[PDB]
Amino acid sequence: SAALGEFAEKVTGPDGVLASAARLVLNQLGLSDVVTTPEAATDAEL
Amino acid sequence: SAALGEFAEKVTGPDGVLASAARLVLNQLGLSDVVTTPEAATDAEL
Amino acid sequence: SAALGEFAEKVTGPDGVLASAARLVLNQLGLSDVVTTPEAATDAEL
Amino acid sequence: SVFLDKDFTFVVSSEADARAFVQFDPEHTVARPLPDSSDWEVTRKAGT
Repeated sequence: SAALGEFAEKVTGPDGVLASAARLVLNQLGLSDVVTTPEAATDAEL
Repeated sequence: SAALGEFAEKVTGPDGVLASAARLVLNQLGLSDVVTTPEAATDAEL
Repeated sequence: SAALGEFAEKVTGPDGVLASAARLVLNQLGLSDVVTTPEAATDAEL
Repeated sequence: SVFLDKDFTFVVSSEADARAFVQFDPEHTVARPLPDSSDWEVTRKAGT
């Protein structure tokens, strides 16, 4: 239907360029842990 | 001993750039199978 | 006939990126010389 | 049995299975809720 198929592949490439470069600068992705919300949820529960 | 330590890291990067780009052009690495040598070895055995 | 014409140009670019990067890592292309096959051909001839 | 030298790429898992993952590794594994799908991502660090 859409000729855009190769423009989907052209998105993937820079993502790899982005991801690889991000690891060099030590920018941390997937840092979300159990810290704030549940404590607030505990406070909101009380 | 050698200050070259970061020049080792600077080799790794383009290797990733090389490897990623090589997969796009479908250039096949690690293609060596059992084809020629053992047949020749079989012939050389006879 | 095919709109893919610019996708042919987009292949050429990374090839240059690939080739240039490959020379930096000293990965040698076009290394095939007369070594194995003709010796085997000589053996297969005998 | 092998020890992972560098962090493995994240994989999608259910909340029940991902919490289980944490019970083995826990210093060595990392799990998060995905807000939209409610499921969890499982990422094994180095040392797993």
